[PDB]
Amino acid sequence: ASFSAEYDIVVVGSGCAGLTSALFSRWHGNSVVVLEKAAALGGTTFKSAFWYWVPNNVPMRAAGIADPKPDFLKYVARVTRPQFYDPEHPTLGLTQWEYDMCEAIYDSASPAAELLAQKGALPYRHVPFATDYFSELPEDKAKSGRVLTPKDGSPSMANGGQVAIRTLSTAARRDGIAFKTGHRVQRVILNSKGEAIGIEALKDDNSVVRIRARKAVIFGSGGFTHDPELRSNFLNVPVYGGCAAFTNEGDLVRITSSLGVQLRNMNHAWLCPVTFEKAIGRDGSMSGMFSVAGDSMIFVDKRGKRVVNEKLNYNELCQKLFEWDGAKVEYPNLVLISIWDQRSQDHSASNDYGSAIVPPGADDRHVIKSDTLDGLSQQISLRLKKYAGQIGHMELSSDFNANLRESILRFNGFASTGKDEDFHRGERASDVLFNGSTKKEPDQKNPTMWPISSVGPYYAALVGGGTLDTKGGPKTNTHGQILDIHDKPIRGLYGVGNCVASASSGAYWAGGATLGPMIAFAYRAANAAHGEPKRT
Amino acid sequence: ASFSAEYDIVVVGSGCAGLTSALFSRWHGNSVVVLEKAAALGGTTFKSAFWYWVPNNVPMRAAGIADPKPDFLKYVARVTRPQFYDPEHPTLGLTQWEYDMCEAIYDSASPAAELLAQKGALPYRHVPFATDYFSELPEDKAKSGRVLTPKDGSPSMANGGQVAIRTLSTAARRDGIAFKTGHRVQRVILNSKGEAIGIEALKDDNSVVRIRARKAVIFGSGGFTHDPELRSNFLNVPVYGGCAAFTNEGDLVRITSSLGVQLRNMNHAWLCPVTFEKAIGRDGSMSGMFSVAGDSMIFVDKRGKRVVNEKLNYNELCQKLFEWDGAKVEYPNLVLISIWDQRSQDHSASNDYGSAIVPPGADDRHVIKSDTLDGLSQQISLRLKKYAGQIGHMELSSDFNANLRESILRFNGFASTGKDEDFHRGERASDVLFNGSTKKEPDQKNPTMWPISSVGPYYAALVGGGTLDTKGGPKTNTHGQILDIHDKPIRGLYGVGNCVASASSGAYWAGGATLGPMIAFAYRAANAAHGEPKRT
Ligand SMILES: Cc1cc2nc3c(=O)[nH]c(=O)nc-3n(C[C@H](O)[C@H](O)[C@H](O)COP(=O)(O)OP(=O)(O)OC[C@H]3O[C@@H](n4cnc5c(N)ncnc54)[C@H](O)[C@@H]3O)c2cc1C
Ligand SMILES: Cc1cc2nc3c(=O)[nH]c(=O)nc-3n(C[C@H](O)[C@H](O)[C@H](O)COP(=O)(O)OP(=O)(O)OC[C@H]3O[C@@H](n4cnc5c(N)ncnc54)[C@H](O)[C@@H]3O)c2cc1C
Repeated sequence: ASFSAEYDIVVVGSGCAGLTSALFSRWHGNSVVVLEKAAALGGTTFKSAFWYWVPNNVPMRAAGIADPKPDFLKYVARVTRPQFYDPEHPTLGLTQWEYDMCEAIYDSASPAAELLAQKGALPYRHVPFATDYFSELPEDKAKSGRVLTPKDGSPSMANGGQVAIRTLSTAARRDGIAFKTGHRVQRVILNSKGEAIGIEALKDDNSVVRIRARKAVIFGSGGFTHDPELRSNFLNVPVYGGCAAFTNEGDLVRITSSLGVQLRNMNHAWLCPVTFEKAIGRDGSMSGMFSVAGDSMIFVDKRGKRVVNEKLNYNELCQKLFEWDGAKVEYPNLVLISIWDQRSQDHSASNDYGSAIVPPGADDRHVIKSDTLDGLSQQISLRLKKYAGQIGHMELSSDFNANLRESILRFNGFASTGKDEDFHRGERASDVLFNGSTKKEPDQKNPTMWPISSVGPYYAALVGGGTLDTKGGPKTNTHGQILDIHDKPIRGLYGVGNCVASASSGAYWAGGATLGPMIAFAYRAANAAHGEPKRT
Repeated sequence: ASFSAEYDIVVVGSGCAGLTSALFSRWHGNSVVVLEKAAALGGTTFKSAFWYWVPNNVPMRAAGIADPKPDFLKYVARVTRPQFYDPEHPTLGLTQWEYDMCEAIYDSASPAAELLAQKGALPYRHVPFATDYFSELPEDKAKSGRVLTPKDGSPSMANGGQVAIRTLSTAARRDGIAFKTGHRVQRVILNSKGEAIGIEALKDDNSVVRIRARKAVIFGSGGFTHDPELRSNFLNVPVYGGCAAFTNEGDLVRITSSLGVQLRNMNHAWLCPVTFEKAIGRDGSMSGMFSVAGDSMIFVDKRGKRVVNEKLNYNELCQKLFEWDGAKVEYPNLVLISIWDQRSQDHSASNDYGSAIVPPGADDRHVIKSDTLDGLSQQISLRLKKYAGQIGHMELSSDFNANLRESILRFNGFASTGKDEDFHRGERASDVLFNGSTKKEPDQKNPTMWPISSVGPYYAALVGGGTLDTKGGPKTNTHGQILDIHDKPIRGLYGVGNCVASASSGAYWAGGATLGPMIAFAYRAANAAHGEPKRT
C-alpha cells in the first residue's frame, strides 16, 4: 500500500482557501502540493470581486479608523445569533465555539493579509468606502474601513478574483509549490493510529493516484451548491443553484462520512437572488445578484404586486423568495419579476454583480421585452410556461394587468416623494450603497426610485433564489483542525473555507465576509499544520 | 472481548418503529430483544393520539371506496415537492428514491396494519371522518377514509398512543420478545467484513454491555429534537423544542458518524406551534399545539396585529413564526400571543392536543391574565422580559394597545359575517377539523370565529415554534436497510421511523402520516431482516 508522490503538506482545492493555505505552509519551509479537481485553478474565488473584510486592518489603523475588539464581537454576535444576542452574557449569547471563531477572525485576518501582501502573493488596496451591511446597528463601531481588495483590481473591482488567483498562483509557482489539475480527491488515507497520512485522487483518465502527506492534509475544496441532492437535503431553503464553481459538489461530505466528523452549519448557505434563467441553464459566468439594477424598476409577484424592498441586502432578499403559503401549498414568491423601463435599460445596465439589466452586446436571453404592459404580461406568461416544471407550474393571476397598473401608480407616487411607504426602499444605508448606476436626475429625492415610464418599451426578468456557495461542513477548531465527534482533532486533517463549517450561521456581515475570515483560518491552519510531527 | 447476550434480531427503541419491527421479526421465528434507553417503554409514540394513515385500507375497501395508486402518488408528490410536481413526469417530479419510498408506503401499510390487528397486537377502528390535511387539492382522490386508530382509544382519541403501546407491548411479551430498559445503545459492532454483528449499550450504573445480533440490528431510536446542537445545526427553522420524548437526542447520528452513511432530510422536522413556556421549561407532558383552542380568540404579533390564520394546519402554521425581517435583523413573529376571553376559557379549554386554554385544576403557569386589555399588555411585557435572552429581547410596540383594539374590532366584524377577509380562517376543511371545542351559538356563521367579549377577564399565552420530532437521518432503501455512500446496504443494519430519513421532505400529508408509513417500513424491514444469513 504505497504512494506515487510525497509532500509535507497536501492541499485540496485552488481557490482562496487552498492557495493561501498552501502559500503559508510553503513559507514555513514545507514541501507542498495543490490538488485541483477542475482543469483550471481558482474555483468560485476566480469569479468573485475579491472583497475581503479584515477587522482592524493595517490601512484602517494608518487612516486613524479604530476597530475595538469588544465592539467587533458585539456587531458579529448581534447579526449572527439575533435570538440569543445579549451584551451582558460572557460570550454575548454565542456558543463558546462561535465566540472563539469570531475572536480568531479578529486576531488573525490582518496578520494573514499583511504576510500575503509582504510576500507579493496578494498585494491589496484599501476600499475605505465599503460599508458593513448592517452599519446602522449601534454595536457596529467601524461601519466602513474593514474591506481590502487586490491592488490591481479594476475600478469596479468586478475582476478582483481573477487578479487574486493570478497573484496567488504566480507567487505559489515562484516559491516552488507543486500543482496538479484534474485530480479529484476522493479519500483520506489513515494510518493504524487513525491519523491522516495522505489522499487518493481520481484523475480524468480514470486512473487513481495515492499521494502521501508527511504532516497534514488541508482541505479547501469549497461547498456543495452543485450537488443537487446534498443542496436539497441540507439547506434551509430550496435554492436553484448559485454562482459557485460547478465542481463544488460537496466531495468533502462524502470523504468524511467514514471519519467520524461533526457536520455543522449544514443548514446555511451564503444566499443571493439570481437571474433565474441563468441558474436553470447553468450559465457558468453567472454572478449572484448583489446589486439589483434600476431605479425606475420594481419587483412584482405573480399577482402583479410588490412584496419586498427590491434594494434589500442580497443574503436577506433571497429569503423572501421562499416564504411558504401553507393554505395553497405553494411558494408565492418562488420567482419574482423585475420590471423596468427604457430609462433603466439605458442608464442602469451593467455587466457586473449579477445585474439583470445588461448593456448592448451582453447575453440578454433572460430579458423579456414588449412595447406595452399588456404585451409584457403575455411575454412573462410564456417564460413561466417554459420553466413550469421548475416553479410549480406557476401562472400569473387573471387580474395581473390591472394589479400591475395599480402597483405602478402607487410606486410612481413613492418615487416622486422619495418615500416608499410600503417597503421603505432607500431608507437603509445598504439600499443606497448597493443601488448600482442610475441616470442622475436633478430633483430626485431618493436615489433608489424614479417613476416608471408611461410608455414602452418595457423589460422584465425572472428572479429566483440561489447561493454564492454553501458554508456547512465538518467542524474545525480555531486552528482549522477537523474534529472527531468528541471534539478532538483528527491528527493531520485540516479544513479551511466553504468546505468546513462557518461560524457565521445564516448571517452575512459585510462584503468580503466570506474571504476575510477564510484568509485568517488559512493562516491559523497553516501555522498549526507546520507544527505537526512528520508521520508514517 | 465477547458478548453477554445473543439474539437473532436486536431492536433499538420501544416506540412504534421498534415495537412493530420487533413483533414482525418475532412472528417470522427469530429471537428478538428490544433495547430502550429510558426507564419506561413507548417513547414519543406513547404521547401520541396514534392516528395512522393507511392508504387503500380494509375499511375503505369495505365501503366500496377506491384508493387508486397513481392518484395516491400524485397527492403525495404534489404536497411533498411542490416546485417540481408534474403529473406528466415519469416519477411525478420526485427523485427515483422518493417515488419508490412513497410507493412502498402504499404497497405495504395496509398488509402491515392487517397483520398487527390479526395477531391482536394493534386492533383498530376506522376514523372515517378524518379528512387529509390538503384534501381540497384535486390530486387527492380519496380525501377521507385513510385514517385508523387503536380500537380501544378514548372518544377524543387523545390516549391512542397509550393504548397502542399497551396492546403492542402486551403482544410482544406474550410472544416471547425480550425487553431491556436503561440500555442506551452507543455503538454498532462490525465484523472484519464490515457487517453489523451487534451493539454496545451503556447501562444506568455506567457499565457497558455487548449484545450480539445474529441477523440484524434494527434502529427505531426516534429523532434528535432534544439534542439542541444537532437541532440548531440541521433543521430549516430555529425551533425551541418539541413534544418528542426527551431521550430522543439523535444517538443514531453519532452511532453512524464513522459508518459511511448518507444523512438525508436532515433539514426537516414534523413541525407544530407549542406553548412557548412549556417548551423552554421542558414540560415532559407537553403536546404540540395541533388544535389551537378558542373561537373568540386571536393570535397577534408584538405589534398587536393578526398575521396568520390561527386555525391553519400545525405543520404549516409553525413556519409563519420564523419569517425573517432582514431590514431589522429579527424574526417578527418569533413568538405570537394567543388572546382569548372568558367564553373561550369556559367552553374551549382542553387538556388535549396541546391547547393553551386549560381547564380548572390544570397547570396554568403559562396563562397570562388581566381585567383590561391595557393590563394584559403589561402582563405580556413582563413575560417577554422573563424570556428576553431566548427571543432577541423582543418588546411590544409602543402602539400595541391601540393596534390590539383595532385588531379585535376588525376580527369581531369577521366573526359576525363569518368571513375572515384577512386570513380566511375556517374556509378550509382542516381549519374546522382541528377547531376544538366551542360554546354552541345559535346563529354562528363560521364555527372557527366568535366576537371577543368587550369585557374581561382576558387571557393570553405565548406561542412559539416546535416539533413533534425530526425526520432526518441515515438514508435507507425501501426495505429499511441503511445505505453506505455508494447506495449499497451496510449488511445487517436497518432503521425504521424518525431515526432514518423520511421521504416526506418538509410536508405533512394528513393526520397519521408519521405512524402509517412507519408501520409499512417496519413490516418491510422485518421481512428483509428475516432473510439475512446468521453471521459471526
Ligand atoms: C460572483 C461571486 C462574487 C463573490 N464576491 C465575493 C466577494 O467579493 N467577497 C467575498 O467574501 N465573497 C465573495 N463571494 C463568495 C466567495 O467567492 C467564496 O465564498 C470563496 O471564493 C470560496 O473560496 P474557497 O476557497 O472556499 O472555494 P472555491 O474558491 O470554490 O475553491 C474550491 C476549489 O476546490 C476544488 N475542489 C472541489 N472538490 C475537489 C476535490 N474533490 N478535489 C480537489 N479539488 C476539489 C474546486 O474545483 C474549486 O476549485 C462571491 C461569490 C461569487 C459567486
Ligand atoms: C403529542 C404528540 C402527538 C402525536 N400524534 C401523532 C398522531 O396521532 N399520528 C402520527 O402519525 N404522529 C403523531 N405524532 C408523531 C409521532 O408520535 C412520532 O412520529 C412517532 O411516534 C415516532 O415513533 P418512533 O418509534 O420513530 O419514535 P419514538 O416513539 O420517539 O421512540 C423512539 C425510542 O427510542 C429510544 N431511544 C433513543 N435513543 C436510544 C438509544 N441510544 N438506545 C436505545 N433506545 C433509544 C427513545 O427513548 C424512545 O423510547 C405525535 C407526536 C406527539 C409529540
